[PDB]
Amino acid sequence: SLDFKDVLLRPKRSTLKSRSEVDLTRSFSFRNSKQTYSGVPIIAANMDTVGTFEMAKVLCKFSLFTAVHKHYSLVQWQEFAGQNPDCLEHLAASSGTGSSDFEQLEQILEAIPQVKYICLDVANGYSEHFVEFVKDVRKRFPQHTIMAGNVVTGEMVEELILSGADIIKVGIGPGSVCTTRKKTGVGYPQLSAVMECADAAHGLKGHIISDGGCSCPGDVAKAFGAGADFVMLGGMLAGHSESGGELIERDGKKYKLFYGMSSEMAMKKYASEGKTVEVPFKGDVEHTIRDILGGIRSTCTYVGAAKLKELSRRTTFIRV
Amino acid sequence: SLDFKDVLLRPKRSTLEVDLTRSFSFRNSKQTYSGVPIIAANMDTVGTFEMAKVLCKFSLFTAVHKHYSLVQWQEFAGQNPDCLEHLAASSGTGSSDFEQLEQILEAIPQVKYICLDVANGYSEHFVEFVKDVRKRFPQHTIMAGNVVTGEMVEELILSGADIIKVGIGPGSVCTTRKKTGVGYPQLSAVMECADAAHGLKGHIISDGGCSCPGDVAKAFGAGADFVMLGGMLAGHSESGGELIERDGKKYKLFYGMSSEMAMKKYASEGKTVEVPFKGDVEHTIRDILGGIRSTCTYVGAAKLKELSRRTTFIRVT
Amino acid sequence: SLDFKDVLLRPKRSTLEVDLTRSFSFRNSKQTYSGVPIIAANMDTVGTFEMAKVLCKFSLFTAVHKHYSLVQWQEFAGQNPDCLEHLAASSGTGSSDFEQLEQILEAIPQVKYICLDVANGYSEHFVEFVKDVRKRFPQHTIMAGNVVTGEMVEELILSGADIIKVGIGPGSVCTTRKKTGVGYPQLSAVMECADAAHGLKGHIISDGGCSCPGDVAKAFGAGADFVMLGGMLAGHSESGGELIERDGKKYKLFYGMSSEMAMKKYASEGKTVEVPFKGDVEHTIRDILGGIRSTCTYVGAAKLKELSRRTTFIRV
Amino acid sequence: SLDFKDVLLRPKRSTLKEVDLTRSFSFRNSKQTYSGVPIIAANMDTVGTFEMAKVLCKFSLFTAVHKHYSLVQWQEFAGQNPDCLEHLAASSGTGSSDFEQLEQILEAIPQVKYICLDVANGYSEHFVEFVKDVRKRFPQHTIMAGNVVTGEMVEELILSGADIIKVGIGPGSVCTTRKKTGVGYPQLSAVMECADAAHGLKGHIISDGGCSCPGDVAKAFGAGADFVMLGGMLAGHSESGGELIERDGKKYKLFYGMSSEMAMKKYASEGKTVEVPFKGDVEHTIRDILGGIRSTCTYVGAAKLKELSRRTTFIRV
Ligand SMILES: O=c1[nH]cnc2c1ncn2[C@@H]1O[C@H](COP(=O)(O)O)[C@@H](O)[C@H]1O
Ligand SMILES: O=c1[nH]cnc2c1ncn2[C@@H]1O[C@H](COP(=O)(O)O)[C@@H](O)[C@H]1O
Ligand SMILES: O=c1[nH]cnc2c1ncn2[C@@H]1O[C@H](COP(=O)(O)O)[C@@H](O)[C@H]1O
Ligand SMILES: O=c1[nH]cnc2c1ncn2[C@@H]1O[C@H](COP(=O)(O)O)[C@@H](O)[C@H]1O
Repeated sequence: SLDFKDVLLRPKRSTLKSRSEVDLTRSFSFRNSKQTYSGVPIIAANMDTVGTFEMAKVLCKFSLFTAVHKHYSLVQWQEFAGQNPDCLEHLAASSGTGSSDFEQLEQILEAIPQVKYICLDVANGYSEHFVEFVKDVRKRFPQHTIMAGNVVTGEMVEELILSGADIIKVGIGPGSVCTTRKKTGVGYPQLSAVMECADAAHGLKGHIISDGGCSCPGDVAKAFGAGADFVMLGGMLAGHSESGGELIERDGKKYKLFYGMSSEMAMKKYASEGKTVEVPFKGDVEHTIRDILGGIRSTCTYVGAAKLKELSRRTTFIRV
Repeated sequence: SLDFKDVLLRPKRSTLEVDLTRSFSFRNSKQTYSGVPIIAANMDTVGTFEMAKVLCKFSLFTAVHKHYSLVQWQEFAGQNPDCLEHLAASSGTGSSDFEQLEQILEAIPQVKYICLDVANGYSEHFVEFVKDVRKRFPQHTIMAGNVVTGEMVEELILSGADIIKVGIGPGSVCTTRKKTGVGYPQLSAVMECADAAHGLKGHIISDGGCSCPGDVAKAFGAGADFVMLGGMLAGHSESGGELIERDGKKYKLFYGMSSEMAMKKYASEGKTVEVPFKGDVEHTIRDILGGIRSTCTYVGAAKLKELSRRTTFIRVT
Repeated sequence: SLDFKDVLLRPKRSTLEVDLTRSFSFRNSKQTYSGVPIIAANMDTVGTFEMAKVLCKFSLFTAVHKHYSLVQWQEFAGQNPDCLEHLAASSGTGSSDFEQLEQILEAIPQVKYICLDVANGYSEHFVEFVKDVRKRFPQHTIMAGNVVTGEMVEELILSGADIIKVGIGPGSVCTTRKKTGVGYPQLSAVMECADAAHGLKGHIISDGGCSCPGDVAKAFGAGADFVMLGGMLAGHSESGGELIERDGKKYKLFYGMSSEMAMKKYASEGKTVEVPFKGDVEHTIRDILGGIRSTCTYVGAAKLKELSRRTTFIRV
Repeated sequence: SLDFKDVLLRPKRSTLKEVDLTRSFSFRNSKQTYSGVPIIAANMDTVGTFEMAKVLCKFSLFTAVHKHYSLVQWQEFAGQNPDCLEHLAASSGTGSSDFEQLEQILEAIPQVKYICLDVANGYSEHFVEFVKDVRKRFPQHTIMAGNVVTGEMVEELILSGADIIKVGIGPGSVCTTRKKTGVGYPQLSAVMECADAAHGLKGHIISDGGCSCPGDVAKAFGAGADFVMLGGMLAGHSESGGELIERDGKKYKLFYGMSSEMAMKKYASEGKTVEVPFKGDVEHTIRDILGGIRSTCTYVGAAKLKELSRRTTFIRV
């Protein structure tokens, strides 16, 4: 039963030249969509304060991915797509299982053919209703790569991949502004979740996202080390200029709101399993991305992985 | 050796409103119960008639504290005939306590539950008290505690108790563990005592140590039939404890029944805290029930009766 | 590797006021004891004459600190003849300490207990000192320490000590552990050493690390014959240490006997704290005994002698 | 997986009757001989100073001098302080510029007979080959090389020419390696493993980082470290570098990681900056560390530091 804080990665003998030699790009072929991916497999979360068009514009420059939140209008999308044609390939449109959610998703995907990824997102990915929903989206968009979640165990990973999802989002309760564990007692240690879900998905030639619980670049590296194909970040990317969330200047300091998508704040804006925080303002996100990628490059260097693809193979966890 | 904090519930494949009601048939009293098996503690700041009136609307249970007068009881009962079915009158082992109790149960036949409550449920003296109350009130359902191990749960049920209160030292204003070194991790206590009670077709209350709706779910998931709450229900309009406005903030006193504050009022194993004021308890009750419904949904339980069967605990650091 | 915080006592079925008195017969001095076997530590802020006067009224014991003149002792004895039966005169090693001790014992024959106390009870030098004291005072009961393991308990008892003082590094104002890395978890120390002592019909004092009555209970439950308290008795009226009123609050100094503060007063392995003022020690003694009585009640012990017998520890 | 906090040393019977903290070593590859008290001031720019070297020499301690002195500053120091040169190392990373600077120092100051080759990652084949090259170039100088945390790499570095292997990745007080990269190793375990590896080849190790009190230094020696290197414990003194800052009525000194942004700016981060309350003259700190370790030796029955690891039994806490 391992969380990120329970482990370190062992350094290992390497034959690398320097650490500039390290390639964080991955190449993936998705099981069901048959589509191909090339990029740095870190994803801005589809939270309304994180998965913003402003976030996507910066992250595109580092070949990072954005799961866009589900509170932009079609006109907002078409304006963005018009102005930022070269930002559309590492971008996903998001939906819950609502008929209204699905409608809106369908209009974006019709209006903006360059968007080739769908993020289907529920708190409880273990319901039959979500499984059937994944199957239907798969029937409606056979060439769109589907991310689906969330779950924390292998049986549910297999079933979602066999139902038509390409990439399974892994994490229940680990998120920085999540209160699922306190309100319900349900969840799963994230690193253990990733290890189990990674094996289960890879057995079927599918993929996973480690979604939530990362608070430093070291955690991101551990999740990749444990076999995650992608890592999704909320709190690390909140509080930047490009982030959503109200700017609040009080008592001589600057803060940004950050809140869970099932917080009372979110539910009012548009039973609670999320909370609100005020994050000290962080400035521009590009400095944060550079820190994250630098940290992972060094991890690779320490374990002798010349490419991120080699990281999980070269990873031996030490229990602390 | 587990506390609530040592575990998470594993989510499970479901095919599914969750029904949080339970139906019980009590081994010794032979009476039946239907309701939401969450109980307001018989603390003087929690088990109040004002608490009872709201909890009734949600079909929750109130163990009333032992510091109301007969006139006060008679008053409440005459104006609130429909709260009476999910109410227990409480007593310690005292002569005076038993007398107060008897007067209440005589004058208010609608009260069909008795909460017999001492800090140390392991004393022969307490065992003999339970027997005496079972003789006196053959048709009343008896809750009796507290204990933390199976052999004592067995002994108490065979002595006539229907429902055993489980917990020594986990409570939010309890100081037993610091004062005496005595106690038992609550989750382990519940698991063990639940197996013991259920072997005799009896029942248990997880009494103490819940500070969030997830804890309540873990107690139920571990096999508790009922969960008893003090701290989570303290601090509301309906709660007792003086309202204190200081430094532009509002607080409510909450204190252990063996605290120096309680003893003065009416050797210490309880403390006093000031709780920031919480407003109406109704909103807390919804938050709790909403939490537990979601637990049920996550593990594929259509009703609370299924939760323990569908619970697989995951050990967390 | 257990500390007090690592365990709880399991309650047990009972058929029961609890007697906190114990009777002991000492292996080497051949003397007998009846009393409540909680001891005030021989720290200059705790093992005071004022502390002894209160503790006597509850039949508790006082290991007097080693920084009173003989004239001070003579005056206390003259004025307080009934407070002398549960008192020890304390000493470190070396000529001057031995000489002081002798003078006190000679002047005040009612003092029948000797507390021999060094940081490291594992040295040959200490063993030989225990031997000398025993030979000089063959009817005095000897407390000697400190140690944490069974081989050393045995050697000290065979060298002539009656009661072995157990604990290295657990004290609230001790810094041995940070300074030297040396020590031993106190509860495991107690269990091990008690078995060693009791095999020779000797006795132990659990010395250090109790910060609440539950801790005292655990120490006895693990088989400690006596429990010695410093920090729990510091900060009272009867305690030494300067009363300091500052920022509208009252504090008392409390400090390790190897703190720079102590060394200066008369290589540090102790520290200084300021303890909020606690008032009269009487109320604290009652809270302590009240808590231990309730432990006995929870486990079915009618007498303190029955507590280790009826103790089952739960790892928490 | 052990850290210094996870253990205590068991006391033991002794017949001692002051403890000698001097050691003598004969180095595997350089064939040179050492005698002194084997505690080393780290080669951080705030710790490995000429002013530090001057005080530490009085106690027979060792200084790994930082990389940011000029050639004239070295030559001035050596001219004015001929008696300090026996117990210092000149330092270098693997960059062309570092190594050149070092060559110039060794050419100017023939009394400097120790070299400290110091990278964050001693596991690279690039570092291994650089060690071989420095050994070829300076066959009579004693070479300290690191950092690593496992035996295979200790052996390889020793076989490649290094005399003394610097052990520790991530434990340092102002290191952020573990947060930025997830990479590391518990320091006590690293020391035990690496000491065994080194000693089997007749080499030696330095436990580098993670000591915050004398007890930690004693534990590292007790685990088999030949030397212990200190950054944090020596920061914040008069003799230390770092700016003296008087603010809010108090005195502080900067202390920062050599891969911190502060250090990089000054001359992708894996170190941080702190302000350490000013400690005064380092001599009193040195007396406290030595007194602590002498006292550990006394408790375990070691007349001499050379006997400590042999008399050490760790108890897990
Ligand atoms: O209200 C919520 N409740 C529980 N989890 C949430 C909520 N909102 C967002 N999350 C999850 O937390 C993730 C971000 O985790 P973080 O990086 O630790 O902040 C998102 O990708 C979601 O999966
Ligand atoms: O004074 C006391 N000392 C120890 N436990 C107490 C005291 N008063 C009430 N309790 C217990 O604590 C429970 C409430 O626990 P809570 O929900 O954690 O606050 C009550 O139902 C009692 O079993
Ligand atoms: O300076 C010292 N260093 C280490 N231990 C000390 C020192 N002074 C007193 N002690 C011990 O601490 C014990 C009291 O511990 P306490 O009850 O935890 O405060 C005394 O009985 C001594 O054994
Ligand atoms: O920027 C840094 N990042 C990581 N480790 C560092 C850095 N700077 C110095 N160190 C290490 O930390 C050691 C000192 O550790 P300390 O004694 O715990 O302060 C040095 O000898 C280096 O090995």
